[PDB]
Amino acid sequence: FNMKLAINAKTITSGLKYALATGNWGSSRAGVSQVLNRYTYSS
Amino acid sequence: SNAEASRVYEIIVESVVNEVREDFENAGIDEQTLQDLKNIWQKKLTENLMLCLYDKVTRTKARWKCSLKDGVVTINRNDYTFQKAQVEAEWV
Amino acid sequence: GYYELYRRSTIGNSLVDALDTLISDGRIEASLAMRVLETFDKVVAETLKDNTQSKLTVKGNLDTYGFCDDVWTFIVKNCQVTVESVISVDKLRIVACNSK
Amino acid sequence: SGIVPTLQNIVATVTLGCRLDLKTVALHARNAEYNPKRFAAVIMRIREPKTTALIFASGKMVVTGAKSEDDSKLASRKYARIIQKIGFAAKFTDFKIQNIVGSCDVKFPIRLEGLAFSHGTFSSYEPELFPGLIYRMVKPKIVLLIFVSGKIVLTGAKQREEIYQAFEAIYPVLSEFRKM
Amino acid sequence: RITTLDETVGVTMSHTGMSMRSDNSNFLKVMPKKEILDYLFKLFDEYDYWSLKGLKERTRQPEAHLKECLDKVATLVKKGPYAFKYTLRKEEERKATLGEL
Amino acid sequence: SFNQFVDYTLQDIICEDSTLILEQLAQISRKYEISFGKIYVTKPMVNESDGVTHALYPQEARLRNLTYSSGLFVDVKKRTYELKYELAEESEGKVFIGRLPIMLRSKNCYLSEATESDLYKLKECP
Amino acid sequence: ASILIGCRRAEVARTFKEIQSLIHVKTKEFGKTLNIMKNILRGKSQNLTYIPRFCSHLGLPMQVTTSAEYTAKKCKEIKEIAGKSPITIAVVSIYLNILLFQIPITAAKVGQTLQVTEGTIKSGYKILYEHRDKLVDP
Repeated sequence: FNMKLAINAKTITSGLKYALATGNWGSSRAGVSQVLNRYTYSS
Repeated sequence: SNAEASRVYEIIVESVVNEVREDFENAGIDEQTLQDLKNIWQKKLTENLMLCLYDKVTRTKARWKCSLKDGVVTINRNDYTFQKAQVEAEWV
Repeated sequence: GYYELYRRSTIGNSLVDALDTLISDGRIEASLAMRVLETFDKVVAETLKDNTQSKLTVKGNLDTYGFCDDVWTFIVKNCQVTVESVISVDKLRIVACNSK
Repeated sequence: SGIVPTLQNIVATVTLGCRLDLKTVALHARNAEYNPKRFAAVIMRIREPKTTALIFASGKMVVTGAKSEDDSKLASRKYARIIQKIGFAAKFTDFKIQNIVGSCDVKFPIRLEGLAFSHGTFSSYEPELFPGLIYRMVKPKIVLLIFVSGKIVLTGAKQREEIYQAFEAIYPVLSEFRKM
Repeated sequence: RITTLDETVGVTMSHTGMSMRSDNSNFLKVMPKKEILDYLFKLFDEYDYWSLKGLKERTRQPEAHLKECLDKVATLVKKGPYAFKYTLRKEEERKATLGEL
Repeated sequence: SFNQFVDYTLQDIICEDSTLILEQLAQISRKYEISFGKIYVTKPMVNESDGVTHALYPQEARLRNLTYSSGLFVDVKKRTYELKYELAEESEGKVFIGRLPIMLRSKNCYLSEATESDLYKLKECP
Repeated sequence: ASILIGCRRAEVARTFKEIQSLIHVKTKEFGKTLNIMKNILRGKSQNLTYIPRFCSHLGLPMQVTTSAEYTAKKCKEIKEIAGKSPITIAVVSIYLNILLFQIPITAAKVGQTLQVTEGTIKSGYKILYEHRDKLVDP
């Protein structure tokens, strides 16, 4: 038993990173994340 | 010359005799026979040999080291009893 | 249990000699003599374990050594022995049985 | 140059030809050790030539510690005589040297990393694991341990000339990678 | 609340990854044969069930050697209260045969 | 909303189900148990390939194709039972579970405390 | 083995001890396997990187790191003990560089943190101190 092997960080890390990249919460949800519009400060 | 030795010896004689008494009484021999054994043994008791137990023995090149325990030695007609002993000897 | 090596000691030989006499000289039950020696083996062991304080130091030339059947035999020549006094011995024979 | 390697250890094998009772052997030999629980052989020793023998029940024997081939055969015959004297029908046969170790000093420091890079296929160097460079020579097939200090160890030889051959072959390389 | 570690952040990461530091805690770290065999057989008439442990305690020999000979005299029962214990199937003649061999 | 999630939700989620026990049987039965304590969040950081680790300010974060995140640590206490008998190793661990993206201007990111000219040094238009 | 290889081939560096912390390989057995694998790769035909990584563990300033780099190159050229594995030299080189500067790690903290025997760091320090003359970048 060694803690580093027991806990796998990319589970959480790459999980969230993935989700926000694709914006699919599951599909059970999609398009939740969207790249910001910098067209104009109003936009 | 050692005093602890004579004390140990005394403990041995006294301890053995009392324990042996049961068997002596069982064999229906004689209390005074037991007493004789005691007196003769102590009488006899009045060649550079050490009898003991070893904990560890090591060697490096021709150098030996030994950790001895619970023993008795007769060196130059004198008796010593010890708890521990360290031996540092050089072989050729 | 209990090794019979201590019978070769001064106190051990004396016991042997005493018993041998009671057997031969008298008519004292042999076999019982063995029972006694079995007691001796145990007593010397516990006594040397619980009733000793001395620490010895032996330094000299190793003339001979040997090992077989859990027994180490050493023969030290021209050695100085330190009790807790300094003694010198031309030839010392050591016989040691496994503590475990 | 001028340096010639010094032999440091010779390992040999000998067939006694008969089965042995190890307790008997250990008991009768003047300088023997035998603990069945640790290793299955009597470890016997003689003072001249100073060597150590590993004696097996099959009657096979390994003799090590000698500094010369002469000393190896001499000490081997001696161990065989001891077995005979103890009473077995032993015979001194099949004496064969299996390994010769040699060493020397080139007297200058060596750049191990450069050598390892240059002679990569024969070299192995991991200073954190072991400080010396392990050089596996093709002809002769000898293994050399090379140290920063300039001390050299040569091993794996069956004949003395191979130790000498390897050093002669390695010297130019050690020179090429000197520090001063 | 939740506390934000303010350090140089290098130390924390060093502990996170391979740190060159290990252990420091432990969790889930995880008589001759003639008389010997004769004596053991007298035990078998004395005990219909016994163990290699009881036999090794008596014979002071490795259980592996005890298991070999017992396979000849005794058989093993692995089921029931006596499970993992050998049961039997003249004794003086066997002892004299052991003395001869 | 994000700030409330960071302060309260992480602590509550970890606390709600942390305790897990292993049941060990022997023939004496045994337990092993691991609990999760106060969680710890860092400031935003970056792990470079070589392994050098350093703080991350968002500008560079954009330029280098990075993810702006802080690490998370958890206090793991491990216990062993033998059956409620309690032996175990505790305190001494602070464990890295993974990285959490961090919304800019939130309490966690470095910019939320910045001032005007401060921001200008970091080149994030106020 | 294959991991440590890919580290090497990737110009990244990881210590035998580090990987040894991810996996229990028993050590010496590992060296033999690694060497045979290395031989196979050739058949199929550098401490410096460690220095910044260590600073990270201590969170040291950049100047400290580059100072340490100059120190490592200078120490290797001056020879004298050849390094006794790179790890001791990298850590001692640091210990010098930091002690040049006012920033305390003291000693036991770096010996613990970086897993180098305190006696080792001080021993390296005496010899390194002797050559303080030529190691000075400015």
